[PDB]
Amino acid sequence: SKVTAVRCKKCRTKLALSTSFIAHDPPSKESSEGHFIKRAANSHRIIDIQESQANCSHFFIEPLKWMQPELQGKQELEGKFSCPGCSSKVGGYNWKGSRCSCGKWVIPAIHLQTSKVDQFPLQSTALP
Amino acid sequence: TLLCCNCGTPIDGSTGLVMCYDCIKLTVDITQGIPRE
Amino acid sequence: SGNGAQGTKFRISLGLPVGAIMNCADNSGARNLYIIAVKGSGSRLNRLPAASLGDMVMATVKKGKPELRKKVMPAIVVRQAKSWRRRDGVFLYFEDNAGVIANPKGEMKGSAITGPVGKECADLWPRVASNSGVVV
Amino acid sequence: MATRTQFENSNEIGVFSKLTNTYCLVAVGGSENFYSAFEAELGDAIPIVHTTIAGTRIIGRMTAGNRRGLLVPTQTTDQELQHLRNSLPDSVKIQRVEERLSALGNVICCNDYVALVHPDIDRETEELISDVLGVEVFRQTISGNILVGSYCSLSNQGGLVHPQTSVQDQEELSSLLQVPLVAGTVNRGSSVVGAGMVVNDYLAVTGLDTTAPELSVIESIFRL
Amino acid sequence: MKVEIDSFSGAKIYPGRGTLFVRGDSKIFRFQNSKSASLFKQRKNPRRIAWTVLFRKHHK
RNA sequence: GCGUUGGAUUGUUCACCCACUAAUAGGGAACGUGAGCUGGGUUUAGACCGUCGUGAGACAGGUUAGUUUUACCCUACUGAU
Ligand SMILES: [Zn+2]
Ligand SMILES: [Zn+2]
Ligand SMILES: [Zn+2]
Repeated sequence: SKVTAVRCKKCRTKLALSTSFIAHDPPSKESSEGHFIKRAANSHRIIDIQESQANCSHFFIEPLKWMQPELQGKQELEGKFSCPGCSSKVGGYNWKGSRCSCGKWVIPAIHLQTSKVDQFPLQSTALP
Repeated sequence: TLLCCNCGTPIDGSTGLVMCYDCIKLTVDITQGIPRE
Repeated sequence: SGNGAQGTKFRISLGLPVGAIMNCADNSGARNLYIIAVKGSGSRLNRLPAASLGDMVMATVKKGKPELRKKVMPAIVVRQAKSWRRRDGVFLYFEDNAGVIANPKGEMKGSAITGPVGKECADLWPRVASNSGVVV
Repeated sequence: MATRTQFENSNEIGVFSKLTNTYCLVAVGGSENFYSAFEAELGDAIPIVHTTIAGTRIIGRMTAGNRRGLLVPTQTTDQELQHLRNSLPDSVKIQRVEERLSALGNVICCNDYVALVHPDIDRETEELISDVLGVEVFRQTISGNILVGSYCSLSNQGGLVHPQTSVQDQEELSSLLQVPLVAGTVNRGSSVVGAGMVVNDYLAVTGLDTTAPELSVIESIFRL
Repeated sequence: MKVEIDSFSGAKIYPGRGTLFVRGDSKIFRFQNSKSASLFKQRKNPRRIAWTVLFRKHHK
C-alpha cells in the first residue's frame, strides 16, 4: 500500500504522516480484557459489564517535533493537546494509561483521536 | 455517479437513495425501541 | 417550539386553530393538511390551540398519495389568511392558508414550494428558505 | 480550502452567506467562529460584508451575485443597499431586480461565465442578468428540480449537483456549463447542496457535520 | 423610510396605514384603506371607479 | 407561592387511546354547586323485544318517546348615595 497522512477536521493543517499506527492486536476476549472493568470501592468488586466496541476509534503515534516544546514546557502527568493553528482539541498526553477506544493497557505512548480528525492519502486522488 | 459519504467507496444510482447498503445495514436502525424477549 | 427552528419569532396573529385544513404547498404528494396540534403551545382551559405563520404543527394528510395519509406528521405553516402586523407597520395577508410537510428537525420532505412564502416563515427555517421561489 | 462552520447551530452555510471571487457576504448572527471561518482563511482581496436584505438573515438565498455584479431582490431597502455600496469594490454593480421570484439565489445558479436559470423567470430578467454580469444564461432544470441555485453549487473549476441527477443529465449540464460536475451530497446527506455549502475558486466552506468522503469529493472537483 | 402608493386608487400610503395583500399568482397589492381594499375584493375596476388616479388619467 | 390542557367513543363518575406541554398530582367544601343551567342517565303514565307466569302482570334486562315553577322580602356579596 501507499503512504498516508492524518490531519485535523474544521482546520486545514497537516498533523502527522505514515510509518506509525501499530495495530497492537485489539481482541483477546477471555473474561476481562474485552470488558470495561470498573472496580468498586472495596473487595475488587466489578459492577459494570460493558462489552468493548469493534471499531478502533484512536490513532497511536510517536512523539513529534511539534510535540517537543509542549513536552518540554510545564510537564505534568496527564493533560490535553491541540493544533497550533487552531484551538480544537485532538486528545491528551499520558504515560500511565489512556488505554485505547478498544481498551487495553499499553506501553507509554501518545494517542490521537479520530473524532474531529481525518486521514488522507499523500499522493493524488483516484479521480472517480 | 455518486459516493456513499459514510464509507465512501460504492457508486450508487440516481433512483432516490442514501449511503451504502452495508452502511444502512450496520449504522442505520429502524427497529430500535423494542424488547426482544 | 424550538424544534430545529433557527431563531425566535415575533407574535404573529394566530391565524388557524386545530381542525383547520390548510393546503399543502410543496410537491410531497399531499394536497391538504389537517392541523391536529401546534408544537410549543400554552395550555389554557377551553382555549383550543392555534397556529400562526412559521409555526411547526402536527398534522394529517386528508387527500392524495395513500402512502402519506392515516399518519401524524409535522408540518410548517408557510401562508395564512389572517391579517397580521409586521413591526415595520404593514398589515398583510395571503389568499389561502398553506403548510409544508417537514421532519421534526425542520428539514422538508418535498423539493419545491409552489406559491409565495412569508418572510417570517422563510427566515425561521433555513430549509424552507432553500425550497421557496417567491418570498412574500 | 475545506472549512466547516455553523451559523448559529445550522449547517446551511449557503443560506446565510454568499461567497464569490470578488467579495463575500455574511449575515449578522454573532458566532465569531462563523466569521473566523472566512476571515482566518481570507486575505483582504475580498471584503467580508455583514448585511441583511429585506431584514432577512437568509441572504445567500436571496442574493444571486457574480464576481462583477450583485442582484438583490425587489424587497430590499435603500439603506441596506447603501451599506452594500459603501463597503464593496466598484468593479461590481449592485442592481436591484424587480421581477417576481424573490429568492434570487434559489432561482439563479451562476459563476463567472455561465448562469443556470430557473425556467419560469421573467423574460426581462435574463437580459438584465447578461447586462450586469456579462454572462449568458441557460434556462434548464438541474433534474426536474426547478430550483437550480440550491440543488447545484457551481464554481469555475468544478460543479456539484444533488444525487438524483441522472447520468444523461450530467452530460447536458457539463456540455452547457463547460465544467465537469459530480452528483454528491453535503451535511450528513442533505441533498440541498447549493445551500448546504458555499464555494470560491480557492475556498469551500461546508457545514460542520459534513463527512470526510463528502469533503474529499468537494475539494477534488472544486479545485479542478 | 419610503412612502408607497395604493394599488387601486393611487393614494400615497404612509407607514402604518392600510393593508398589503399577496395574491396567489405572487403579485403584491397595497391598499390605503378598507374602502379601496373592499372595492378590490368586489372585482371592481379602478378605470371605472371615478375618484382614483386612474379615472382622472384616463379621462385626462 | 404559582400552574396543572386540546380531543375520538361513552349519559357516564370511572376507564381507554391520540396529541401538545414544564406538567397534564391527589382531594375537600350537604359525595361544593338545578328560584345557576342542561336533562344525556335514572324514576310515573305510551309502545316493542327477550326470558318468566295459566293470567293480570314482573325484570335491579335491552330500546324509543316523555311540562324542570317563584325572588319584589332578610342577610351575604357587588357597586351607589
Ligand atoms: Zn485545527
Ligand atoms: Zn484498539
Ligand atoms: Zn457505505
